[PDB]
Amino acid sequence: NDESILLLTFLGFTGLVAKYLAPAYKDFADARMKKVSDVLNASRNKHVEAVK
Amino acid sequence: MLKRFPTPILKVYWPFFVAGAAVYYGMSKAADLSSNT
Amino acid sequence: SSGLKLQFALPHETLYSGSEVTQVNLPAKSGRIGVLANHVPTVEQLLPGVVEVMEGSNSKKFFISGGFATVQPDSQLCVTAIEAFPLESFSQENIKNLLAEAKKNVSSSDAREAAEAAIQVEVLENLQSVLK
Amino acid sequence: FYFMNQLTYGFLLMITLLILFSQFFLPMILRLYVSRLFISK
Amino acid sequence: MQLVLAAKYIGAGISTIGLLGAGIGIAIVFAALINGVSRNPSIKDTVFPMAILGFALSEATGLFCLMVSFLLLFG
Amino acid sequence: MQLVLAAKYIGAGISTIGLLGAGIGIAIVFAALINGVSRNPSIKDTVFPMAILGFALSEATGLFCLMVSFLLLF
Amino acid sequence: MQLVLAAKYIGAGISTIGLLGAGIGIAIVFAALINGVSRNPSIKDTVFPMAILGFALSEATGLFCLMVSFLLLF
Amino acid sequence: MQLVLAAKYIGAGISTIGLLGAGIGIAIVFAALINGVSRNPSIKDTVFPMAILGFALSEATGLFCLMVSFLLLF
Amino acid sequence: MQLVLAAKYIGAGISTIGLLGAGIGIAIVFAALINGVSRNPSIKDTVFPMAILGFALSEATGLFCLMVSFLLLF
Amino acid sequence: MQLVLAAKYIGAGISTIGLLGAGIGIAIVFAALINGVSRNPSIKDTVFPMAILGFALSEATGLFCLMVSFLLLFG
Amino acid sequence: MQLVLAAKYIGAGISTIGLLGAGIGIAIVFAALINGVSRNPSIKDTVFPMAILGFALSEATGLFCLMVSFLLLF
Amino acid sequence: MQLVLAAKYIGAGISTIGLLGAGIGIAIVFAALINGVSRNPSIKDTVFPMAILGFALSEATGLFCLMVSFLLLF
Amino acid sequence: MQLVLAAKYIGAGISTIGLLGAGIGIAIVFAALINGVSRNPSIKDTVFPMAILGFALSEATGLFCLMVSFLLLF
Amino acid sequence: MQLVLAAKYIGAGISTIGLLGAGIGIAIVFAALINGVSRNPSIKDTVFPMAILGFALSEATGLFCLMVSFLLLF
Amino acid sequence: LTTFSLYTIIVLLVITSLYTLTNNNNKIIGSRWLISQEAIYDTIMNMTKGQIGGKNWGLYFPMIFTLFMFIFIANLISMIPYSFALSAHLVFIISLSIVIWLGNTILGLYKHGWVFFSLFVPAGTPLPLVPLLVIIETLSYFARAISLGLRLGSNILAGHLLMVILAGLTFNFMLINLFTLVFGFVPLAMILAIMMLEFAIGIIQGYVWAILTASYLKDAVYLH
Amino acid sequence: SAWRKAGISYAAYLNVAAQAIRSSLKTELQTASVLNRSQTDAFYTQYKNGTAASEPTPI
Repeated sequence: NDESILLLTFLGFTGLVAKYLAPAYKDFADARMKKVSDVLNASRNKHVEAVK
Repeated sequence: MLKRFPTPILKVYWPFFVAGAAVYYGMSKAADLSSNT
Repeated sequence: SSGLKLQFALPHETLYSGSEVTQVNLPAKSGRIGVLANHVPTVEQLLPGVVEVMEGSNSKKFFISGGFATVQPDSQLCVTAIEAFPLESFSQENIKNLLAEAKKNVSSSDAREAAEAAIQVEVLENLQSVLK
Repeated sequence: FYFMNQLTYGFLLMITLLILFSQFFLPMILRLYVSRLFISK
Repeated sequence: MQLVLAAKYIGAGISTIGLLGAGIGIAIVFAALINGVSRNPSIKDTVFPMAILGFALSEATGLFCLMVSFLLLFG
Repeated sequence: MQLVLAAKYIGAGISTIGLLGAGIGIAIVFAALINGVSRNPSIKDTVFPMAILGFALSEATGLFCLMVSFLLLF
Repeated sequence: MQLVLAAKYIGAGISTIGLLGAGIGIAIVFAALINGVSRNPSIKDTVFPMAILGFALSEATGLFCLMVSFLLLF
Repeated sequence: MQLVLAAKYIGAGISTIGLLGAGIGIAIVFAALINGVSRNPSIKDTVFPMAILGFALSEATGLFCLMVSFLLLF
Repeated sequence: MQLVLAAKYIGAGISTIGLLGAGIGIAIVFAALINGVSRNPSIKDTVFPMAILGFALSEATGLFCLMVSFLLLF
Repeated sequence: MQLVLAAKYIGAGISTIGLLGAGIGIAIVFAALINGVSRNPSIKDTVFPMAILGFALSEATGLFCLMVSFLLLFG
Repeated sequence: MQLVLAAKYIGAGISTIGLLGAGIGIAIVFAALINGVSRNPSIKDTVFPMAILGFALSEATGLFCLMVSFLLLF
Repeated sequence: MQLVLAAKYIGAGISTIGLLGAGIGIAIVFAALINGVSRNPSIKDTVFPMAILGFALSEATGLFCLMVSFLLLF
Repeated sequence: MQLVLAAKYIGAGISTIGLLGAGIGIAIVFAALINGVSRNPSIKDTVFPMAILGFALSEATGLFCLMVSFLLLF
Repeated sequence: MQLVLAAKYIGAGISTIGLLGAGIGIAIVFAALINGVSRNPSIKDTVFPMAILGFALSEATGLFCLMVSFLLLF
Repeated sequence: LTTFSLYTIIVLLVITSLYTLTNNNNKIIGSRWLISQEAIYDTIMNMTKGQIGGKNWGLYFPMIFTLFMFIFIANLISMIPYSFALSAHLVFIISLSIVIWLGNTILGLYKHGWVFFSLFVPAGTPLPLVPLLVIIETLSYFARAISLGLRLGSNILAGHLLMVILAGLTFNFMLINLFTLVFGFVPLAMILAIMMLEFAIGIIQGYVWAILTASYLKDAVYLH
Repeated sequence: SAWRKAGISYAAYLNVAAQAIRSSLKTELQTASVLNRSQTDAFYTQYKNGTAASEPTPI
């Protein structure tokens, strides 16, 4: 058809995206998730050590 | 949750808004002229 | 300034220091530079090659052992060399050939030494070329 | 032609979107930034 | 009579591209001359003569095609 | 008559394409000039006359192309 | 008259190609400008005006080509 | 009239050839900018603005070509 | 509806000729990017963005050529 | 309709030129990668995907030109 | 159908210009290969396969035009 | 077969242009060969077969273009 | 065969565009020769025969173009 | 006899493109020559005859194009 | 409500859902979508600092941000098989470019007045070359006025047209042919490739638009 | 040649380049100075708290 083959290829494009770009973005986001949590806890630890 | 904070929308962004108004006015004027229909 | 001054120094005995000199060949990694006089300041790594020094007397060949061909806007050619080739009394075929062929077997001994043996044989072949 | 349906409407759209963005969403990022700065300092 | 003159004009127009290479070459010779002078201030007295010679040589090379176009036009 | 004028215009068009070489050439001239004057600042006074002369000659070639195109047209 | 205007359009289309080399020329002058400036920051003040003039009139050559195309059209 | 519109389309097609020069020009501009940042990373802040200026000039040449084609069409 | 369509296709070809410059342009941009990250590994995070910028700009020039072709196709 | 198909063939044939730019581009990318990896071997792991992407985009432009030729032929 | 076959042959003749890119492509690929192996003989074992692959891709790009021209020949 | 043979001749003439790219390929391959062998004489023995293979592969494209032109003539 | 002869002439004229490649290519070979001798003087004798062979191989493309042009003409 | 004479004129005009490559090759040969002379002042004796030979071989293509244009015209 | 109206209202709904509905209760953790929005904000703010910074970057950051998000949401809905390129006229991008150029010129004439004409003479170019320089720079600015629209709009329309023509010309992919092996599946591979190309091109050209409007704003505010 | 990656550094490259001539020297040029240069008696004895002082290997 004039447009259905695009629908067929959309599934493959989504599959390749989830295979390649999705894990990379997941790791990139989770790395700064852990970084922010750890730096926030470290700042709080420094503050409570100062008050102690 | 959601609150309104009054950032400057006209004190600093006036030239873009006035340019948009001028473009809209020119489009309205040329709709009956620059259409050839 | 008039002409060019060359500062040629060697660890055993320094050769030249602020002496008037014309075009001097300075074989670098790419090629030799025949600096006539003045010249833009440069910094080039010298490669084992013929350094031919013209003065008003004659054209004496000085096979250099390395150094830097560095120049200054005041036209100071300070060539910090190590060993020179006084006239042709340093020429000797047999010792150079035997040293080259004897360092060929140890050209693949141990990493750094293996790599440097090839360069030693290369400069020995340059000596062969300068032998005439 | 069929121009008085998307151009002026589009201008109203990006005006209201700019207003909503600048007055709502950027302040949340600014607030989280300043809160992290304050409880980090 | 009209077609032959028309094709003469077309041939002159397509020949005019001959000077493109001549100009680029004259200018690249001048560029290398400038680079050589900058990297060696004392070599100007040597580089200038053959630089001008190469300029004139490329100019004559371009003028060959220019004269061909001229004789296509007026001959 | 009209065909002669038509081929005249097409020849002028295919003669205007001669200026590409002049542009690229003056580019390379001024490029080498800039590189050289950046290398040593003391050489600019000496290299400016030769660079501008070579530029003027390249522009003269471009003007020759433009003049051929014009004498085609007019 | 059909052929005259037709070949006028053709010659105008062929003539405007002059901007190809104008862009290439401003780009080459600018590329050497960047190379020299990054290799020598102190030469900025004395290289900038010359480079500006250079690429400005290099683009003016393409402007001349555009004017030729315009006169072919109008 | 049909030949006139045909040559209009032909000239519009030929007008787009000069745009490849604009593309390669902006590209070599950014290439030299990459090389300059490689040599002098600290000069990036000073060097990027007139890099944008050079891109603007070359894209302007390409846009003169594009507008010539557009007016040849409509 | 015969000569006009014919010259329409011809002009579409003469406009698609221009993607060569865009291709060589994205090429030379990526090439200088490779050379820059080669000379200094540490400048990658700085030379990547303007390099993909130049690639995008050259690809947009190629798509300008493609658009000029497409109005001569649909 | 003979002229229409004739010009379709002509347009496709001249539109195929974009593979010139495609090849020149992929090979420029390959040449730069070769120079970079030879200058420093360690950077290969970080510069290989860069050249792969550049080659992919250049051959994509070439495929765009080829598809233009194909649509001029069969459409 | 005489003009159809005539312009088919013309298109096949012009479709071979894509081989120009393959030619200059193998040119630059092998030039950089020689320069790189001149830098250091050690990198040969890792740089030769990619040079071969690049030549293969360039010749494939040329073979695309060759196949299209063959379609415009048979 | 007037128009058909005419277009065959034109197509062969247009196909003859692949030799320029073939010559540039052979030429820059030999130029890099000369630069490499001058830079280090030892690397010459290894590079020479590489240059032989490179120019043979580059001339293969020119031979393909020559065959395409030949089949358009006979 | 009058138009056939005219097409023979125009095809020979088009095919004469192959000598650009041979000329600039052998010139690039000679330029690399000059660079090599300027760098390494001891390699001049060794680069003599290889560079002459490369010159002959590059000019082979021009010879093929001449043969094609002669076949188109005679 | 008129249309074949017209094709003779057109083909002779097209055959003069060879001056492009001839001049660019002569000039780049002289550019390498002058660069080697400036960088290596002690290379003139061994570079001058070979520069002359390279110039003559590059001009071979240009004089061949001139001769073929002359014989096509006459 | 026409197709454009429904497309724009859907775009507004989804874009506002991406922020106000992502926050379940607006915690300080800054979840993955929240951290993605934070990264985008930081990137746009450092465009602003790097390219228009020095006295008043912060004032002009918000339009950069809003234009970036609008173009991002426009480019995101470009590859869906049904996705229509905002009524497929693309004149909206041209209008945006024209209005932004007009606003920049108004800002220049307000903050500089007649001094804005001195921008045509940056460093040198004395009187013999002054008219040429001012003509060249005026024409360059006129080209800039159309650069932004005939760029994103052109690429989006070209991508959509390539999409349509590709889908049309492979209608016989496994309809009646006998040679529908992987050689006949290669067209699917090129369609997948142009999917990836359109996505990457849209994102990188949104970045292009942001950096170009930042540079234009810097040229307007700062004369050099 | 490859005196950086395959080799060590510029110092050893230049030293061995000079030593090639020094060893391949004529008897007339063979004096006390070149003999002293040829002789090498420095032993690489790294520090204890700095590099564990493994052994006094040749320089």
